[PDB]
Amino acid sequence: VQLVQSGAEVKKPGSSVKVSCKASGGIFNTYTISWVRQAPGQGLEWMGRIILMSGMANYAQKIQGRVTITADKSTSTAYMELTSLRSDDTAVYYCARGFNGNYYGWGDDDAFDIWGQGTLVTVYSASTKGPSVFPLAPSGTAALGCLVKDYFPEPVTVSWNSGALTSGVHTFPAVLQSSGLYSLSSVVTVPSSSLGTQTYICNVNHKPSNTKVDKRVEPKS
Amino acid sequence: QVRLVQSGAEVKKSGESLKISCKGSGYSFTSYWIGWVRQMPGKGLEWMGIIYPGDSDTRYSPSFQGQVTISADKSISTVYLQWSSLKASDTAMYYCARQWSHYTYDYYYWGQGTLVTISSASTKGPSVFPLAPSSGGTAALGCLVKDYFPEPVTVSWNSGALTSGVHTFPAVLQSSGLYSLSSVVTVPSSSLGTQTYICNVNHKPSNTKVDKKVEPK
Amino acid sequence: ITNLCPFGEVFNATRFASVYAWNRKRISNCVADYSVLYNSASFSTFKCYGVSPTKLNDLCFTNVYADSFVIRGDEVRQIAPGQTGKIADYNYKLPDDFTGCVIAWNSNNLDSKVGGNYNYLYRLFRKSNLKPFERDISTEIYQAGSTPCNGVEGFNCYFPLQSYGFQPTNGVGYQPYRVVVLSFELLHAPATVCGPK
Amino acid sequence: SVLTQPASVSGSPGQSITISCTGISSDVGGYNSVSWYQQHPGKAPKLMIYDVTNRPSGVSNRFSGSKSGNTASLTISGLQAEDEADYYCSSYTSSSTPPYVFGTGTKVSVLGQPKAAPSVTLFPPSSEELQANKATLVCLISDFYPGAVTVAWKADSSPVKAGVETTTPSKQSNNKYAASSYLSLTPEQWKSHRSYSCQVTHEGSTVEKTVAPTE
Amino acid sequence: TVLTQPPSVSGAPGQRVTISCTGSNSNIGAGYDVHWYQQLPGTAPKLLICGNSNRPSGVPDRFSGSKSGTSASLAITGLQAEDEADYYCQSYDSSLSGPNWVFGGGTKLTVLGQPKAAPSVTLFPPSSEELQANKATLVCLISDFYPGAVTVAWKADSSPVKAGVETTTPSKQSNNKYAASSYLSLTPEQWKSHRSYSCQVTHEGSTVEKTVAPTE
Ligand SMILES: *[C@@H]1O[C@H](CO)[C@@H](O)[C@H](O)[C@H]1NC(C)=O
Repeated sequence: VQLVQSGAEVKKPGSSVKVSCKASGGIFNTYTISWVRQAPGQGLEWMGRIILMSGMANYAQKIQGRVTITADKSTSTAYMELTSLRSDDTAVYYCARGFNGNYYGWGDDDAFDIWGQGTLVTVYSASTKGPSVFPLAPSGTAALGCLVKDYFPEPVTVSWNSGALTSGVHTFPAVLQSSGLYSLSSVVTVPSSSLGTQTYICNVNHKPSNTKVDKRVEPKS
Repeated sequence: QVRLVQSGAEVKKSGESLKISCKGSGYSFTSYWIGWVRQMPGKGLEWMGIIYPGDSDTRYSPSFQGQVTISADKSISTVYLQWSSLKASDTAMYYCARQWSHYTYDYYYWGQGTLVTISSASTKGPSVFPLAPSSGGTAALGCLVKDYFPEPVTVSWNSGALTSGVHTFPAVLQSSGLYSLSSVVTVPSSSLGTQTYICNVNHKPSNTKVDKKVEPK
Repeated sequence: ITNLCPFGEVFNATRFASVYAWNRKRISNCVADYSVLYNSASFSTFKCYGVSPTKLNDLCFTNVYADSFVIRGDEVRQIAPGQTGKIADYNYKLPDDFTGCVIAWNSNNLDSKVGGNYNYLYRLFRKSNLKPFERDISTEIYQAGSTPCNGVEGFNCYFPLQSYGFQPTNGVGYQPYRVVVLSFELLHAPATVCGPK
Repeated sequence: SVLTQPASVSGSPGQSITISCTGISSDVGGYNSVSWYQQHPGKAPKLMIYDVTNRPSGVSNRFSGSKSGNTASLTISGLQAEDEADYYCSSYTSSSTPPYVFGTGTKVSVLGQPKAAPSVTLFPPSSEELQANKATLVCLISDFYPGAVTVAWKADSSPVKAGVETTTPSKQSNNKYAASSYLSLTPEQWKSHRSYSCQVTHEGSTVEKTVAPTE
Repeated sequence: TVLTQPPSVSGAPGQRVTISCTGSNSNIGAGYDVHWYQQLPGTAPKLLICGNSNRPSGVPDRFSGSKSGTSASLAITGLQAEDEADYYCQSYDSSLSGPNWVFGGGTKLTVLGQPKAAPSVTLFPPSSEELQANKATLVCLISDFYPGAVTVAWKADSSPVKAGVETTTPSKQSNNKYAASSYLSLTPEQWKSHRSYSCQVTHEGSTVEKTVAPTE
């Protein structure tokens, strides 16, 4: 028993996407189809179920009015149409059939036994935004750094003193905010005695937005 | 397939304990009532009572309430019938039986039956009494062979010289546990005051021999 | 037989029974179109035992038994073999070897009213669990304590029936569901209920 | 409460007989059922009619059931030799104590030869027996076909019940049947009454012999 | 609605770990069956346990499930490399006006291929520059830890704050240990109105809390 889903989709925001899922084997033990979505590096979210024999569909509160689930009893295919797309709609969309080893048919205790391979839907905005850059001042050795805030898309590159400073530099992998923008931090460990005699500039480049910032990180007074 | 297998035939004496059994196969033993039915010799069917073995819940017929115990054993799929002190009147064939379905209540499934024979009396030789004739034609005279145990008896007439017209009836098993029996012979009426009629009763188990002469009234 | 099985009489009854006093409708000598049931977009639950919803229209039975009543949503799971809970224990018990289908649908819009609908009852207390298909309608005061009740309600002396109080704003597990259990009987006898040949 | 059937019925191969069954109560509040069973000698009863009219597979046609108010009825159409058995009426009422009741029973005879009326011989207690402080009235019944009789006793005119031992019929060598019935009394009971009476019923026909203490 | 799983669980080859699933009286507590799912790195979820404790064919003997009260639990004995995955518990929920199927947050299970490394934490308060731009971010930087699973809790004075927090999934450094970072967004007026703010980092049952204050 196979569940075969339609190919990956790249859509723009406010768009519509209709993903497919065909069964292969028989209805002889396939009664419900559920859709479950997973945003990259996230958990699973049940989206909806359709009862294959009757076409009655039940949707998650989260997507009520943005989703419809249909089925075609002849081709054993179920469909999932997601309207008015958003950035955080980017996810892998799985179809799955209900199962329970106690009864034949459908019930509340149905586990998803067979899964589709998955359909990744990417909601792509070709937009750009340049970073705001802020100094993370230090209080042996001292940590100081740059905060690179609210840029899109990836990547930004960071260097210290035009690349003259390599020792003890840690540029952290960026965070994807729920606003769809990225934020990044780069920290360097330097001698305390060099503070207020060595100037520390961090060089942020963001090619996508044609922005360069050279940010002077000085000890607070 | 549903089957009820009962324990073998029991032969007991008055006062003894008895536990007969009924083991069920082929179905969910704990999901159905089991019924016991009694059939005394030559008599009809009596519903004794039911047990639900998954629970040991029992309903007794008012008749059998307090004279028998019905019990269960989930684990071996067996249902029992229990006496403390058997009467002779407990002599019967016993059936366990089950409904057809959860919805059809008629006893469709039956055991094979277990025969329970309660013997009451010890070896006793019979008493013998003349059955005198009344008054061409025939007269009927005979011998009453009363109160003996066990079977059989041998009746002959005139030491076996007389056989035609002889009818020795099969013996009644009395409630007292003892046997009684009759033997009549049909003879001409022109013989009553001539031919002597003697019946020779022989009870081999007791080792008793009685000769009783049957004289006109 | 051209006779069509009177499923309408059961599923579309308008009045439905409390669980404790569940109705039974014998179904005999007709052709059953189970298609009418499994095609309906009403049934949130359709659990079949020893039988398959697909297989239904190709199957023959001696008789069919339709038991119907109303319960809470959370209790739908209890209308099944080998279950426990106030309903399976005290109200409606299926046997381990049950053959049939359990069909349930949400009836909030029918069986709920603002302020709560207190008509539908269930048995909260019993001295022992029901045997399968047993139906207890008695209202003997239940002795919870050590004092005899003598048919008087009071402390440790409870009326055995409780109201559901279905109100439309409840969560589903506390919304009313109508349930029909179809029992499929199979005796060594000619069948009277078959699917479309 | 108690279901009454006729003690026996009979017919010859090809004929139709009808066993009646009387005294069936019911409750609409619970489940009910009226069943017929057939029992061959030494064997468990077989269900012949369930749910008043319905018939199992493997059970021949010919057999049919019906009910009128409180009276159920079984009809064996086109009698065959294998039909010779005892037949029992049965009722279930879920809310009765007892729930299950079996009828009084009916012996069906399928006549393999012509019907033969019984000859009855009645013997008073011998004076020799009355000396031993006992009394037995012997009622011997022979040469009847088919092998089904009821024997009822009468003192003066009203029936006796206690001290009545009766054999079941047994086939003679000529293929007719013989039975006996004994009535135990005290010599006190015997001498006091006007007369005792042995009454034999065979095939709806009655034979009554009477013996008197004073002779 | 959500079921409550631990975010991270770890074990060495051959050991036994458990993953807990906590719900309410609308799900597990109501008596609804709990199902477990196993998701290996770049693959679809697999049914691991159905109906509390029953295993589908082709699922090793060493997996077992149990349910009790409002809680479920998955047990993996003698775990091996193949067991490193995300584990989801799942049941039904009857709280809302409609049917609701509900998953846990997931549990990352690390098969320990390397000795544990405790995290280094650096906390930066908002810069003056940012405060002048009428914004405020606290920066928490976490590095050199193994296994690569950490959880971060922000606090204002004593009180936890859940709003305006963004945290990275940890990622391997070149040294094979992991780095992660967490940001707390405030208004300058929020920042100013507490005595201090804390970044609290939990890793394998141990905790580092660094604290910054406006008035220093
Ligand atoms: C109940 O009524 C609905 C709508 O009128 C109909 O579709 C259905 O067939 C009826 N119920 C049955 C099973 O007859």
